[PDB]
Amino acid sequence: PNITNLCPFDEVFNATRFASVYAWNRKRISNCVADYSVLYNLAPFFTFKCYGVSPTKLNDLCFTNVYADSFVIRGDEVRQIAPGQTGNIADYNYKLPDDFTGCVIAWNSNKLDSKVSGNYNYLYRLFRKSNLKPFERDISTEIYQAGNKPCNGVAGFNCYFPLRSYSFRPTYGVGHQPYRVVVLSFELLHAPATVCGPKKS
Amino acid sequence: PNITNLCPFDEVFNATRFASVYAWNRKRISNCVADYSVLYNLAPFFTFKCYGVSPTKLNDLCFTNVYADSFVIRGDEVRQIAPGQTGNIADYNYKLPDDFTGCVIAWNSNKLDSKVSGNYNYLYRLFRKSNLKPFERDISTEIYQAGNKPCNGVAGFNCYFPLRSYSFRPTYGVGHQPYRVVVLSFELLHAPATVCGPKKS
Amino acid sequence: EVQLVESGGGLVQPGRSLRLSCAASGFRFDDYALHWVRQAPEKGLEWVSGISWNSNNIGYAESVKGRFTISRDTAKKSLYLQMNDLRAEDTALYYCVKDRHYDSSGYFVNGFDIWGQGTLVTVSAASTKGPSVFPLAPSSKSTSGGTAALGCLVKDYFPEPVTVSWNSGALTSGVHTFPAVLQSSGLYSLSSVVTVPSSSLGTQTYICNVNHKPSNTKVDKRVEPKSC
Amino acid sequence: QMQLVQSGPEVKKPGTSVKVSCKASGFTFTSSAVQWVRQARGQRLEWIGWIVVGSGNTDYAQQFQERVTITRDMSTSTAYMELSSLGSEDTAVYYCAAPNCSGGSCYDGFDLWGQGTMVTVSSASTKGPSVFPLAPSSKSTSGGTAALGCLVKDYFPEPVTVSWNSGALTSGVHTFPAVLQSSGLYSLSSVVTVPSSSLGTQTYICNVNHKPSNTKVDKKV
Amino acid sequence: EIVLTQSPGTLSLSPGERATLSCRGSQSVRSSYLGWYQQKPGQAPRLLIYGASSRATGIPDRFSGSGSGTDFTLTISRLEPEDFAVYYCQQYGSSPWTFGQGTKVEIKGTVAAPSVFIFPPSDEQLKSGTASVVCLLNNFYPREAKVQWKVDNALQSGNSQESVTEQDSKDSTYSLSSTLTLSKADYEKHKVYACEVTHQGLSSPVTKSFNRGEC
Amino acid sequence: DIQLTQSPSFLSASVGDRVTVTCRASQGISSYVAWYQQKAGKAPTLLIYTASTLQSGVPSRFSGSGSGTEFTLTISSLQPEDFATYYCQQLHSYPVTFGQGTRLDIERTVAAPSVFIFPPSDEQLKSGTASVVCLLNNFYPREAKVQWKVDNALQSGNSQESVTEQDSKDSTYSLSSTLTLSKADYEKHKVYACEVTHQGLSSPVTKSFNRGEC
Ligand SMILES: *[C@@H]1O[C@H](CO)[C@@H](O[C@@H]2O[C@H](CO)[C@@H](O[C@@H]3O[C@H](CO)[C@@H](O)[C@H](O)[C@@H]3O)[C@H](O)[C@H]2NC(C)=O)[C@H](O)[C@H]1NC(C)=O
Ligand SMILES: *[C@@H]1O[C@H](CO)[C@@H](O[C@@H]2O[C@H](CO)[C@@H](O)[C@H](O)[C@H]2NC(C)=O)[C@H](O)[C@H]1NC(C)=O
Repeated sequence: PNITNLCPFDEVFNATRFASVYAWNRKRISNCVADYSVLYNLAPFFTFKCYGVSPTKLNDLCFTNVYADSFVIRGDEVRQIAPGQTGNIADYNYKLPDDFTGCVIAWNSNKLDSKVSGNYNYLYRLFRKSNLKPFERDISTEIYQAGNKPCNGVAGFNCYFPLRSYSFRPTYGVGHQPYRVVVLSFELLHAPATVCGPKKS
Repeated sequence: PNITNLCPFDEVFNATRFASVYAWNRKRISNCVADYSVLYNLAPFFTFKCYGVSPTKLNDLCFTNVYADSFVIRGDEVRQIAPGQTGNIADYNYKLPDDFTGCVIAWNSNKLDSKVSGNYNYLYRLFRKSNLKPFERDISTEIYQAGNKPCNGVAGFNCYFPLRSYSFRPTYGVGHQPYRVVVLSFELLHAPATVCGPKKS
Repeated sequence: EVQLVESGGGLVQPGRSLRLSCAASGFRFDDYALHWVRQAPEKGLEWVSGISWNSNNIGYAESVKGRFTISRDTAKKSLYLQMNDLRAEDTALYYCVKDRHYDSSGYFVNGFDIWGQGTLVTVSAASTKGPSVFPLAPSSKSTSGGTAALGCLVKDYFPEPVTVSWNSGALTSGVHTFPAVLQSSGLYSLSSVVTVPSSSLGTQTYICNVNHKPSNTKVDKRVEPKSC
Repeated sequence: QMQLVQSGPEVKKPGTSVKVSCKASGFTFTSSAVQWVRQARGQRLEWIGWIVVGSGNTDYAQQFQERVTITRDMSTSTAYMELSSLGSEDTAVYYCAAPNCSGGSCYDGFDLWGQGTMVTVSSASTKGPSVFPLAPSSKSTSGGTAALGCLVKDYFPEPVTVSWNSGALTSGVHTFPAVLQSSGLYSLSSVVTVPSSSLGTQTYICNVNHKPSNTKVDKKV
Repeated sequence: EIVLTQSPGTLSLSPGERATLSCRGSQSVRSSYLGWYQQKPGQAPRLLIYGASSRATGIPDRFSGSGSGTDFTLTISRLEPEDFAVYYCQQYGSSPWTFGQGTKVEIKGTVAAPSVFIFPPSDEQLKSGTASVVCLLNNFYPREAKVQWKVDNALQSGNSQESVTEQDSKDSTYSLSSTLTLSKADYEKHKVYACEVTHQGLSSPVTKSFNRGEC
Repeated sequence: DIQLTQSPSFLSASVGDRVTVTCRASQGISSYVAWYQQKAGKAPTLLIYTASTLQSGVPSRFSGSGSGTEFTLTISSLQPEDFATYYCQQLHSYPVTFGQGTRLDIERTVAAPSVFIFPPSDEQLKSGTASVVCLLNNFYPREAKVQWKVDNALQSGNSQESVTEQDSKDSTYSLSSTLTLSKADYEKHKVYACEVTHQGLSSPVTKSFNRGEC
């Protein structure tokens, strides 16, 4: 147990840019040892609401694989991201499943994702015909036919663009300030669980 | 054995409210005559698997003393009340001795233990030092520090509140339905023979 | 290591377009923003153009707006600045600098991190012209405290290679090489002088060497004290 | 039920600004649109703009620009319009129209319409109305019919009610719409025709009521 | 700018008849992006036709819509007393949204001779410093009338205010009040005041005249 | 756009001194400012961003502060490597513009300049132009003004001034001023002179060469 092959947890967190909430990024981590301590190396106020597992007893037990997803959302949306809660972003973008066993880390990023004129690099979906199944990716940019009459691919009355951008400015309050969220979802399969945590002495 | 005053086997089972699982109550019943028919006659009884004693021979035999307990358990975690089985509730809230000689019963309480918004009168423990001694009463509410940081009560991260509250909703599934659970632990000393059941002369 | 290489500079006659290329090494090309900044000689600095991660936020300075075009290609990691309608203001040294926050000004953290060595661009309608050497004859007015100052005056040369040495490099003490000064006629000029003892006038030889590679002209001039 | 309610009548000074509210109830407001149309008295309808509730995107007509703003609120489920640089030409009735939506489907036409808000912009102040008796006479008699009446003049707040003998006589009663005079005060007339045999027999009284000035005048004619 | 125009200025008819109302557009619009609205005075307008081809909830089949391109038509199979109102057609697809002028449908029977009355100003108004002379016309079927004011056999214009009453629900009659207002001295220095009507219902124009010397 | 101004343009300094530079804007730019240091003929490098946050690998002598429309940079201790040009950049709006720049200087004692004048050469005269050059050398205060007068009449608008960089030996300065005139215009005058006004000498030197005298 030389403790040498650490997991690449820096790329997920220490990233210059984060993917939009409507099109999030998925990365798999395997064949390494976790270093959850680094989790509290930074950020002033960073919640760790681990549902389904003991928040402080995760190092000891070994897991088959871990999945990492990340995005950027508003203030109340970090509350809306809790499993089982119903919300427009919740039922239109991510839709965490009810039987979820993983942690959710949400931290303020006003210093790193706010523009004086107003940022336009972040988009989020407004409305969809049907709700999303858990762990589903939607990147469709087609027009929306709210009514029965076809839109024929042109905007106007009863035909709206599905994606609306945010506007992050420093003058806004805490509720409208940007927040970065990363979710870790653990899994257990027939594999020999090569994601064993650190061992001491 | 003379003296035929009936034991108060209606207060514990028929009560307006039950305390939290962490703070369970113990009633010592003595100097009376048992009436086991009422227990399984009125209330619809599920999971009456008595441990070490046949339920059909409860009446004739004379016992030493009887203790009554009652609480509310999460529907999925109803199996936690069994000797030789571990779990968060068993390790932190209430555990049963391996050399257990008694009976257990549980029944659904959707009518009385379900609110439109959610029940907040039920409280449980998420973590503690280690496994507790059999038949232990814990009233500890102080915050625990997982790390070496003495947060002395308040912390965004590295400290967690030991007490956690449930939330019961009528639209829940069968597994989410809280169950009122009553466990009887008996003594076979047979020295005083004070809790004899109904016998002639 | 992070490095930026710029190419395409040189000399351009007015009315002729040009394209400047910038290549990068040592970092993710399509995750970082880049800027082009020009500098005139002894004129501080001046921003020219900037670009973003996905070609969404681009803007030009009003002074050069409508005449320059910025483009970026992540396939080969290249940044192109296409020039149009060049005028007398375009002669400068250009730096291809890299920004550290995927976007232009507005964020809390922003700063030009890595500056390239830059490339030189000259704009004029002219052509090679061999320099002319004139003698600066020492005299009584040039003698002060036993030291006499003498030199040469190089003039009328369009390109800017200049090497001036005294006695074919044997004499290098007391010589000052003033920087070139652009006249109103468009031809640059410079003067260089050397301080020598007054008693050494007429007994020690002075050799004034000039060199101009594009015009392949090398003129040596003899300068002697004036005769009265 | 699907209902739309606007604000009450507004009186403003020229050069000021007016805010008009419009709230909806009984349907999915967050998946609809609001269209604002103002109409003068007996004139052509015109369009001012429209806002989408889903994204807040707004559109305005070229004629009405630099003085019209539109906002919305989901929590109160209410839209609001703001008009600046008020003048005499802004006195009109405003309507908010929306296409109703039972569930996830919305009608292709604007179904729900508000009750309308009357906005009047003038520099005149509230003042009691004046009554002038058009009494019956021989000059008003022709073939056994005599026409008499009452004139209500010189009042700034438009709402004025005229009744004959506290509602005793209604046949042959015609009240005429008010007209704006150069003085900035309104004036209207009410006329009733009676048989020539009934003149001089029973007293004729006209009651004029002016709610903003709280004026009630019973004039004998 | 898509301008709309309604050819029929009026649609005076009788109950139980069939009415055709056509509104024309300057340029072509979307096929199914036109609407038809009905409005009565003093009330909020109500939609009649949506989608340029369909009918909204609660509207009987008597109202039908058709047309395309730059011209649309609407047909009323049977006329009813509650159908007399103002109709509007508006666009839905182009960036600007506009309305037509609006066609008023009315009821016309037979032309009748109106009753004409004239009132010189009351003593109370004379004491108030002004004088208003009122010429009133009643019971005339056609809406349009012409009244001329003559003071001392001289035409007067620019000082007359006209007020008209809507259709009467019992005999379909109209009213008309023309008031001429003047100052005390100006009214007093002249003698003869008259209102003359050349209403088409009347065979010949009739004038009502009086003199200030007998008032 | 946004205008930025630095008050002290040139600051003579020595080792171990304390130096402070102030860069101020017109409109409040919050704290989106940065400072750059450009060496002699080298690409500038970033030192501080947001006026308080050191970036990386920068010596602790550099420091900065700022609020509202004021921004001040400070160096606790000076080393020979720190002598360079300093620029301040604003980042509030998009049309970013730098300052006029500030350059530190070494410290000497005042030095008396030496003046020389060269009459136009015959070969240069044959080309059709006449140039008279007045020379300034070995003066420590670079601030100086050279005046050209012909026939005791001040001449301006036809002379050019050139100055070299500070020497690494004596750390002084040398200035060369040239007055350009055509051949035909040369002979109508009789007196040609150059005037020097500098802190080195209490009175300005008046030296002239006679065209008609060898
Ligand atoms: C993202 O990158 C930054 C910059 O490299 C990281 O910030 C610093 O990360 C270290 C992790 O070791 C934090 O702990 C420090 O470790 C050194 C190791 O010798 C120790 O000497 C220090 O006393 C300290 O414990 C350090 O606090 C942190 N800096 C700040 C200002 O918080 C950051 O951790 C990276 N994020 C990741 C890897 O998720
Ligand atoms: C196993 O991993 C340890 C991690 O601590 C490595 O550290 C070595 O520790 C020994 C103990 O004295 C040193 O002698 C070695 O020099 C350390 N390694 C290096 C590269 O410096 C080491 O890789 C492994 N430990 C041993 C004892 O081999």
